[PDB]
Amino acid sequence: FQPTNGVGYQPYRVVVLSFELLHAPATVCGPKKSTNLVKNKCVNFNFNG
Amino acid sequence: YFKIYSKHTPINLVRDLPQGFSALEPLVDLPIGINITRFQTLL
Repeated sequence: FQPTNGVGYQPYRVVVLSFELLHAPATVCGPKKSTNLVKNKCVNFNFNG
Repeated sequence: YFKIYSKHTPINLVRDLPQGFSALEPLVDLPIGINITRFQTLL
């Protein structure tokens, strides 16, 4: 690899993420962001589980 | 799931377990998957 090489021949760092599910509890989870909560009003809610 | 519950209390007795009631709260819930068979203590 040289700095003067063509961009087609320049070095590129590659990372391949694979997600493996087995016969075991799922332990890697996403962020799962939340929203604001409102009181004294009929709401359909989704708490932790 | 590997549940580990615990509880602490004072005691004044040596030769046997104390008679009485007390509940044990949950402390650890390990998300592992190692089918256990045996164990051992370390003192």
